[PDB]
Amino acid sequence: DLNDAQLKFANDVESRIQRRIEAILSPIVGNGNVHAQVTAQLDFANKEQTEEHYSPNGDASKATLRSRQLNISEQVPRSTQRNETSNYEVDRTIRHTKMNVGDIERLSVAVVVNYKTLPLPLTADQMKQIEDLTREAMGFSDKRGDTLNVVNSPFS
Amino acid sequence: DLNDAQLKFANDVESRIQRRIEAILSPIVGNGNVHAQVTAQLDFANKEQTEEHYSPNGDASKATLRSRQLNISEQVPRSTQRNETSNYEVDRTIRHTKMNVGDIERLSVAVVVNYKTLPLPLTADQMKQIEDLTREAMGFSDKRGDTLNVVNSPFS
Amino acid sequence: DLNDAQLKFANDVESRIQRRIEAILSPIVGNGNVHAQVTAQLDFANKEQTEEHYSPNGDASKATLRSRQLNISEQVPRSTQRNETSNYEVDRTIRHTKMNVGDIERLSVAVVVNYKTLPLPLTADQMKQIEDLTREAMGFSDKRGDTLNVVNSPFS
Amino acid sequence: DLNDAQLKFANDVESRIQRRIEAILSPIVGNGNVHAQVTAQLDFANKEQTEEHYSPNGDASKATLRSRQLNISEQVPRSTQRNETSNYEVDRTIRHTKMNVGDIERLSVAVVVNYKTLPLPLTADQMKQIEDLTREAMGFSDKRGDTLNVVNSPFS
Repeated sequence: DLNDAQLKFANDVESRIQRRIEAILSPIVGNGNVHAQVTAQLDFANKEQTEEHYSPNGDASKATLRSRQLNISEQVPRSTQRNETSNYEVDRTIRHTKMNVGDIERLSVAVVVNYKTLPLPLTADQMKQIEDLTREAMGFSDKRGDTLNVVNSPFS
Repeated sequence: DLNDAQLKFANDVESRIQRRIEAILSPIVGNGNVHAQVTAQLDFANKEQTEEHYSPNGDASKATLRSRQLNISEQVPRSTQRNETSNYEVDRTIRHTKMNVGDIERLSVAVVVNYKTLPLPLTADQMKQIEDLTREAMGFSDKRGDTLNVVNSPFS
Repeated sequence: DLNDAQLKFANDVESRIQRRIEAILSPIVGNGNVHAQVTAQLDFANKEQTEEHYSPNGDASKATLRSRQLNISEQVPRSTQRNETSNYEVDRTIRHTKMNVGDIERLSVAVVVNYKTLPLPLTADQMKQIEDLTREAMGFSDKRGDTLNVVNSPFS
Repeated sequence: DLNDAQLKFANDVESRIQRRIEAILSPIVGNGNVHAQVTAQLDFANKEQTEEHYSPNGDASKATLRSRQLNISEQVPRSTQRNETSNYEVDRTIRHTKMNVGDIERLSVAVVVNYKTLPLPLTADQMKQIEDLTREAMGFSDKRGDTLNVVNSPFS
C-alpha cells in the first residue's frame, strides 16, 4: 500500500530529473547521442523538534535586573561585611518544527555520451562543459553527498 | 499474508534496480550482451526514538542566571567567610522520531558481460567504466556495506 | 496450521534464491549444465526491546547545573571548612523496538556444475568466477554464518 | 489429536529434507543410484523469557550523577572529616521473548550410494564430494549435534 506509493513517487522524481538532464544536454551533443539514469534516496520518517534557547547575562553591562538589595558594613582591627541579592529578567526563544515526509537525501547520476562522427572522441573542454551542465541540471549538493559520473564511449 | 507482501515488495525493488542497470549498460556493450541480478535486504521492524539534550553551562561567560545571593565577611588573626547560591536557566532540545518500515539495509550486485566479437576480451579501461556505471546505477553506499562484482566471459 | 504456513514461506524463499542463482549462472556454463539447492533457517519468535541510555557528566566542562550552593570558611592554628551542593540536568535517550517475524538466520548453498565438452574439467579461474557470482547471488553474509560449496563433476 | 499433527508435521519436514538431498545428489551418481533417510527431533514446549540488564557505573569517568553533596573540614593535633552523598542515573535494557513451537533440535541422516558399473567402487574424492554436498543440503549444524553417515555398497 504505502510502499508502492513511495516507489512510484521515487520513480516520478527520478523521471523528472532524467527528463531535465536529457532536455538540457540534447541541443549540444545531438538529439539521440546521450543517455542518463538517476537513482534517489528519500526520507519517509516522521520527525518533530522543539528548541529552547536563552541569552547569557554574565556581563553586568548586558544584564536586566528587577530587584536588588545591597548591604555594606565596615568597622575600623578591621572588619568588613558585604551582602548582595539579585533577581534577573532573561530573554528566551522557543521554536517548534515538524519535518516534511518525502525529502531527498542523496543523488547518484550516470551519463553516457556518444563519439563525434564526421568515430572521433570528444575534446576535454566539451566533456568539462557537459559535466558542468549536468551538475547544474541535477541540483548537485556537496553537503548531501551527491555523486556524478560521465563516460564518453562509441554507441553500439 | 504479510510475508508474501514483503516478498513481492522486495521483488519489485530488485526488478527496478535490475531494469535501471540494464538500461544504463545496454547502449555501450550491446542490446543483449549483458545480464545482472540484484538481491536486497529490507528492515521490517517498528522503531521509535526520543532524544533530550542540554547545553553545558560550566563557563561563567555562557551561563544564564536567574537569582544569585552572595555574602562576604572578613575580620582582621585572620578570618574569612564566603557564601554563595545560584539558580540557572538552561537550553534544552527534544526530538521525536518514528522510523519507516521497508528500508534497504544492504545490496549485492552481480554483472556478467560478453566478449567482443569482430572472441576478443574487453579492455581494462572498458571494464573500469562499466564498473563505475554500475556503481552509479545501483546507488552504492560504503556505509551500507554494498558489494558489487562484474565478470567478463564469453556467452554460451 | 501455522507450521504449514512457515513451511511454504520457507519453500518460496528457497525457490526465489534458487531461481536467482540459476538465472545468474545460466549464460556462462550453459542452459542446463548447472544445478543448485538452497536450505534456509527462519526466526519465528516474537521479541520486544526497550533501551534507555544516559550521557555521563563526570567532567565539569560538560556538566549542566541547575542550582549550586557553595560555603567556604577559613580561620587563621589553621581551620578550613568547605560545603557544596549540586543539582544536575542530564541527557537521556529512549528507544523501543519490535522485531519482525520471519527473518533469515543462516544459509547453506550447494552448486554442481558440468564438465566442458568439445569431458574436460573447467579451469580454476572459471571456478573462482562461478563461486564469486554465486556468492553475490545468494547474499552471503559472514556474520550470519552462511556456507557455500561448489563442485565440478561430469553429469550422468 | 495434537500428537497426530506433530507426527505428520515431522513427516513433512523429513520428506522435504529427503527430497532436497535426492535432488541435489541425483545428477552426479545417477537417477536411481542413491537413497537417503532422515529422522528429526522437534521441540513442542511453550517457553517465555524476560531479561533485564544494567550498565555498571563503578568508574567515575562513566557515571551519571543527579545530586551530590560534599562536606570537608580540617583543623590543624590534626583533625580531618569528610562526608559525601551521591545519587545516580543508570542505563537499563529490557527484553521479552516468546519462542516458537515446532523447531528442529537434532538431525540424523543416512545415505547409501551404489557402485560404478562400466562393479567398481567409487573414488575417495567422489565420496568426499558427496559427503560435502549432503552436508550442504541437510543444513548441518555442529552446535545442534547433527550427524551424517554415507555408505557405498553395491545394490541388490
